[PDB]
Amino acid sequence: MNTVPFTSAPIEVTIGIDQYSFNVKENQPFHGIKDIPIGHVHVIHFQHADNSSMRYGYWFDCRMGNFYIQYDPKDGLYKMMEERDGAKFENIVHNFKERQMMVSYPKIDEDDTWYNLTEFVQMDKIRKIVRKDENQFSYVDSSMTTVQENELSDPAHSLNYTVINFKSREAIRPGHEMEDFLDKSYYLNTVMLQGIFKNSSNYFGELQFAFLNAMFFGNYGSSLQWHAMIELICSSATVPKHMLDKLDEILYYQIKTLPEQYSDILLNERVWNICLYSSFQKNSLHNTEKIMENKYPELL
Amino acid sequence: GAMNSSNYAELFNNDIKLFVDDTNVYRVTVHKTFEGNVATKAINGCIFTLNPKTGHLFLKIIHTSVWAGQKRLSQLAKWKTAEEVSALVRSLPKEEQPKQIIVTRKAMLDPLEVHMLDFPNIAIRPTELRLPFSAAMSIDKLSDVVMKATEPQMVLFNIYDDWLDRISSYTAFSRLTLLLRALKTNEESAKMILLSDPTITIKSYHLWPSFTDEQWITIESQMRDLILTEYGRKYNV
Ligand SMILES: Cc1ccc(C(C)(C)CN(C)CC(N)=O)cc1
Repeated sequence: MNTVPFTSAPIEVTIGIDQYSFNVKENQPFHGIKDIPIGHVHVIHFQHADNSSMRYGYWFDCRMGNFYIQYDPKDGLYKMMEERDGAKFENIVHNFKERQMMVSYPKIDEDDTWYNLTEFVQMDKIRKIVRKDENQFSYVDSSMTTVQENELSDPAHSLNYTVINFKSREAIRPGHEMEDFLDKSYYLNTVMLQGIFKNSSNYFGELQFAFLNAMFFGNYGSSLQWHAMIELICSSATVPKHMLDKLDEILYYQIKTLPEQYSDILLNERVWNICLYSSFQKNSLHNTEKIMENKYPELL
Repeated sequence: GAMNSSNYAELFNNDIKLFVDDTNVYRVTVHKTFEGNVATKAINGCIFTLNPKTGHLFLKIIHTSVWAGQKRLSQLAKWKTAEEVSALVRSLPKEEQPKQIIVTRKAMLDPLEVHMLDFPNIAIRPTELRLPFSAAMSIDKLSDVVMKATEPQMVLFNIYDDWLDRISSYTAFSRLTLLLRALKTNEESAKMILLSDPTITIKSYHLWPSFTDEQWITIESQMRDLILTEYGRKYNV
């Protein structure tokens, strides 16, 4: 079980860790988060009390270093940093744990939610979508645009998700225009899976990371990416049976975890109705269809 | 964006553009089978591709053989249209290719955009106009060449005959759309009007009679009366 200490919490802020949150008063003693499960990526995220504009946060994996949070009063945000001195870090953490000023990552033992949301998400892939190679952790916020968004303006601060565009030469073979537009299997299986992602695990990892950035930061381009990767599968007549079964599980847990009051914005009516009721895979997403109908019957 | 009443003069500027109408591509007769079920029999169709400035009509005849053994024909018809328009554009010299293609039905947008991916600088546009190009098959010589075709066949005409020698393309297009609207609302009356006077003939390579300027005004007047009348007989006013 690993720890991310906080130097101090000088401004009032809602702090998130994965699907959990702690509401902190100006200079209240929130000095860290302890007992963080090893083996998964995690995200620590922030929403300032005084300016709910800009949710932002850091993707990290405690196996890759000792990380802490420190407020920067010049840039006005909580920054993740790496501590390279291991003895300094263990000493800082042990003091904070003795004063009991670190909250415990509040995982219920029965609860596989985070695993199910991050099953295929790896830090190494995250760091290629979020390019900042001097750090082992990755910053994301509400306003960052995607590469494809920038094509339609600061590249260093972009989300380099895989560009998916259904009316593109990449998606459509010359001479198979109608065939490839109405059944995207070629684009999914040959162009994207075999060509670009290499396997379905990397595809699912990007899909899950896109969802999580949409949910935790309201990042609009991430939401577009998530829906596009769903739609590409559902619009393919030929999908490996293991991918469909896993997709149904993935989406089930994403829909389960979505805040009920954010469904209006984060869920695209057209993609979901098409995937669940019109597409080739209309009959292949039983878990997802059942939770969607029982939780968001209005959208449908 | 979409083409409508407001940006109507753009049709007659010097940027090459084509209207594409697919309403007559897939055509059927519906009939009863010996078992008392219903079946369709396809008949030859055509793509109606028109330069509104010049009157040049690229009439691609769609022979019934292109449907043999195919499913979802109404959907295929839109992609076949898009394939044929794309092929026509590629066959034209660069300086003759359109800068815009306006489709008369919104369901043609995605099929045409996909077939024209190689032409990113050609804008594919819908229109808010309810244009009467479906009535092209009420023009006798166009209907004749379509029904007689035994193979796929590209056929041409200046749908304005020689009118541009005397009138502008705005006026020629207005005349055309009035004639076609009339033929669509009441073909029998419309054709009666156009042919009532045996002394006015159709030149061999013309689709319409050789009216003088004065006779065209009379004709155009009669076509309006018909359109308002039929609208009368339809709504009871
Ligand atoms: C928002 C929030 C802020 C602070 C905390 C503490 C863990 C410090 C609370 N401690 C129990 C106080 C102490 N004296 O140890 C928890 C949650």
